[PDB]
Amino acid sequence: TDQRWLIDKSALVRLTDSPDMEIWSNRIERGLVHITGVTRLEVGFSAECGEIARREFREPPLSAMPVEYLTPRIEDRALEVQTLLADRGHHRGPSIPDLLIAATAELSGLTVLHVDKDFDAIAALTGQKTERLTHRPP
Amino acid sequence: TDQRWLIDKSALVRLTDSPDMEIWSNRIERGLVHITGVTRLEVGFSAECGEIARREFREPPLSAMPVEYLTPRIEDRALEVQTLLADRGHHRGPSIPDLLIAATAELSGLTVLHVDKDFDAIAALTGQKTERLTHR
Amino acid sequence: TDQRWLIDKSALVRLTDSPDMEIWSNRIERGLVHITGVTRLEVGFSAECGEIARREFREPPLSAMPVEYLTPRIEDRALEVQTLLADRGHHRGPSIPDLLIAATAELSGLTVLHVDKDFDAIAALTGQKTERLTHR
Amino acid sequence: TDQRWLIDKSALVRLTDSPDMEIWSNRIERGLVHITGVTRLEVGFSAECGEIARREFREPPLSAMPVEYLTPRIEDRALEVQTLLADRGHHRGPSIPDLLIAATAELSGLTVLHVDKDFDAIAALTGQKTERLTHRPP
Amino acid sequence: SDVLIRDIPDDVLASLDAIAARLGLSRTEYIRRRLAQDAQTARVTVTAADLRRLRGAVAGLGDPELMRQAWR
Amino acid sequence: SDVLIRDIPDDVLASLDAIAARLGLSRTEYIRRRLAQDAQTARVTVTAADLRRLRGAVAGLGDPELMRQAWR
Amino acid sequence: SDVLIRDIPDDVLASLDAIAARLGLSRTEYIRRRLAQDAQTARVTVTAADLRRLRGAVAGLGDPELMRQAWR
Amino acid sequence: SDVLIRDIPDDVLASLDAIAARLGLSRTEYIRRRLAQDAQTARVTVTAADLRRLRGAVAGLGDPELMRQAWR
Ligand SMILES: [Mg+2]
Ligand SMILES: [Mg+2]
Repeated sequence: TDQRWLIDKSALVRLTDSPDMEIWSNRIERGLVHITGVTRLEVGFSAECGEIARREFREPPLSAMPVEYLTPRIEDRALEVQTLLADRGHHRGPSIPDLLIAATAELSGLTVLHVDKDFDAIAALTGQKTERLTHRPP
Repeated sequence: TDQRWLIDKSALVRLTDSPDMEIWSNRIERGLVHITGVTRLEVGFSAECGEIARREFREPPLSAMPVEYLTPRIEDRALEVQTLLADRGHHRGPSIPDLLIAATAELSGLTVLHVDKDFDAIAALTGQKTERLTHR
Repeated sequence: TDQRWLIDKSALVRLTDSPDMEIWSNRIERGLVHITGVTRLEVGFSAECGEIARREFREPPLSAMPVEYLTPRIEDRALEVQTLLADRGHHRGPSIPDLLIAATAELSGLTVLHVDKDFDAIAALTGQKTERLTHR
Repeated sequence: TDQRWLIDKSALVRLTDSPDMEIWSNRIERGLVHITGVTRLEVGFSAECGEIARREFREPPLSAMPVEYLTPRIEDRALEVQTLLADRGHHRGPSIPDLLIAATAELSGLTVLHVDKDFDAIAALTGQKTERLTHRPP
Repeated sequence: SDVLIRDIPDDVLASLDAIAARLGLSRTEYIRRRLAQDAQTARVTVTAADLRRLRGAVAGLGDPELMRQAWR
Repeated sequence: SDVLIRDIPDDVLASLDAIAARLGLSRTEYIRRRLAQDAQTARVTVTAADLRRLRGAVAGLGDPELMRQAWR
Repeated sequence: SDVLIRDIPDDVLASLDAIAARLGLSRTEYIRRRLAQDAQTARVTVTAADLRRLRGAVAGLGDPELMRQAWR
Repeated sequence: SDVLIRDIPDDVLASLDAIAARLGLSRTEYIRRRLAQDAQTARVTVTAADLRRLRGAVAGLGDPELMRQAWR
C-alpha cells in the first residue's frame, strides 16, 4: 500500500513484544518505517555506553529506517500545536519529543506508530493519522 | 565585534538577576543574542497557559532574539557528541536539549550563553566557545 | 497541456453539482487548479466554527490546491481594472475579491474558473482567459 | 516619536469630523500614516466614477500615504487569526478587510487607526497596538 | 523540464550509483524513477464525497448576503 | 538597474533581516519594496480642505451595506 | 558535484514543489535531502533476533523517569 | 558589508535621485541613511521589567523536575 510510518520511541522499544512483530520486521526491511533525528538521540541516551549505541545504529533494524530531520516549518508547527493544546487546557504536556515527532509526521505525510496516549491529544487538534502498536494480551 | 551568542534556558531565566543585565539587554536589542526552536518549546512548556505563552513570544526579550533552527548536520553532530560523552560515562549528564543547543552554536558560529555545567562537559570534547552568565 | 486554472468561490461550492466533476477532480489531484489566499479567507468566513475550517483546509480538495498569493503588481492591476469599470458605470458589479482573483490569474498565467458573470465583465476589459464551470 | 499608523477605511472617512483633524493632517504630511492596497480598492469602490477615484489617488491626503502591500505571511496570519477567533466563538466576522489590515499592521509594526470595534476583537487575540480616532462630542 | 541540484556529496552519489546498477539503471534514470514514485505515493485522491462535504461546510459561499458581510 | 549599497553596519543589516523574516520576504525583495514605497510617497502639504474633499468623494466607506457588497 | 536531472514531468515537479513548500524548504534543498535519505538507508534483512537485540540495548526508552531526564 | 539590489525600476531610481538631491545627498548616501533610520525606528527596547516578567512567566525553566517531564 502507499502507507508509511514514523516510529516513536514508545513503539520502538515494544516491537519485540507485539503479536505483529514479524509484520513490522518486514515493513522495516521494505523501507516503510522512518525514524527522526530526535528519536535517534533518545536511543543514544538510553544506551548504557557509546559502543552499544554505535552498534545499534550500524545494524538492523535502525540502519534500515530512513531518517527524517527537522525543518523550520516543522519546528514552528510543533510550537503552534503546543500553544493550541494549552488553549484547550493541556498543562505540562504533551512532551517536546512527542510534539516534534507528530509535527514531522504531519508535514511529511507519515502515520505516527506509537504506544503513547498523548498522540491522541495531539490528533484531537491536528486530525493526523496515528497507529497504536498491538500489545500481547495479558 | 563579530561575537554573537546563543542563549540557553538556564541563562534566559537568570538574566533578571545578573549584574551584567544592562549589557545583555543592549546586546539583545541589537540582535546579537539568538535562541533555538527547541528552547522556545521549553518556554512554552513552562508557561501556565496559552495566553501567557503568546505574550512571552511577542514581547521583549524573546521578540528581539533571532531564531536558529536545526539542520541535518547539527542533529548528526549532537548525536556524535552524545556518543563521545557515553564513551566516558557522562552522557546522562547533558540533556538532549543541551546537546542540540551546543551543536547549533558550534556549527552556526555562536557562543553558548548558559548557567549549566553540562556545557563545560560538552566543550571539553568539542573545543567550542562557551560563556557563563554572571548572576546573583 | 500547459493550461492551469484559478478557482473562484462560485465554482468551488458548485463542483459537486457539475457533470464535469470527474475531470475537475483529476485536475485538482494533479495540482492544476490553484486557489488564492483571499478565497481561503472566504472559506473560513463561511465555516460554522474553527474545527470545521481546519478540517476543510487539511482535507481534499483544498489540501491539493496550490495557493497563489498577492503581489504589488497584482494589487495595483486590480485597482486599475476597477477604475476602468467605474468609467463605464460598472464597478459596483464585480466585488473586491472578484478583482483580486481576476488580476492574480491574469498576471500569474492562469484561467479563472467560475460561475459569476462579473468575470465576463472584467475579461471584456482585460482580454484574459476565463472558463465557466458546467453545473446542474 | 517613533509611532507610525496604518489607517483603516473607518477612520479615513471620519478624519474631517474629528477634533484631532489638524493633528492628523500634519502626521499624514510627515509620512507617518500608511494605507493598504486593500483599503485603496475600498476607496475606488466607494467613488461614484473612475475620474473621481483617479483624482483622489493623485492628490493629498492619499498621495502622501505610504502604501503597504500584502505578503504571503500576512495573508496566512489573517487566516490564522480568523480561525483562532472562530475557536473563541466569533461567527461571520470580523470582516476580511479588517483581518488583512490588522495582520499587515501587526507584522509591519504599525498602529491600526480606526473607528471599528472589531479591531478590539482581533487585539484580544494578537495584543497589537490600536488607536481609535476621536469623535466630535454630541 | 530540467532541474539542477548543486553540491551533492560524493558519498551520496557513490551510494546512489551502486543502488542504481543493482536495478539495471543509470544514476539519472534511477533518480527520475525515484522522484516519480515519490510523487505517486504523495498524490491525494479527490472523491465525490469530498466535494459534497466541502459544499455542505461552506454552503454560505453561495449566499451573496453572507459574502456581503465578509467584505465589510 | 542594479544598485550596490556598500558598508551597511551589522546592526542595520540585522534589523533588515528581522523585518524581511517577519514578512516572509527575502532581504532583497524587502529592500526593493521599501525603496519603491519611499520613491512613490508624495511630499506634499495636507490641508483641512483636502480631508473634506476626500470625505465627499468616499462617503460610501461609511455605509455598512455598500461595504458588505464590496466584499461578496 | 552537481547533477542535472532532465525531463521531469510537470506533475512530478508539482508534487516536489508541494512537498518542499509544506516543509519550508526550497525545491533543491528538498531534493538534496531526499537523495541523501535514500542513499543512507541500508538494504538489509531485519529479523526477530535483531528486534530483541535492540530492545535489550534501549530498554530505558520504556522508563518514563529516564526519558523525562533526557528532556530537561 | 555590501548588499546588491537587482532590478530596481528606472522610475523608482529617478525619484530617489531627486529626493536625495533636495537633501544635499548622493543616491547611495540617501539609501544608507534611510535604511539606518528604518532600523532605529524598528528597534525594540528591553527593560528590567521585561526580564522580570519573563522570569515570572517561565520560572519552571529553573525547575529540573518540570524540565524532566518536558523531555519525556
Ligand atoms: Mg543540563
Ligand atoms: Mg461577483
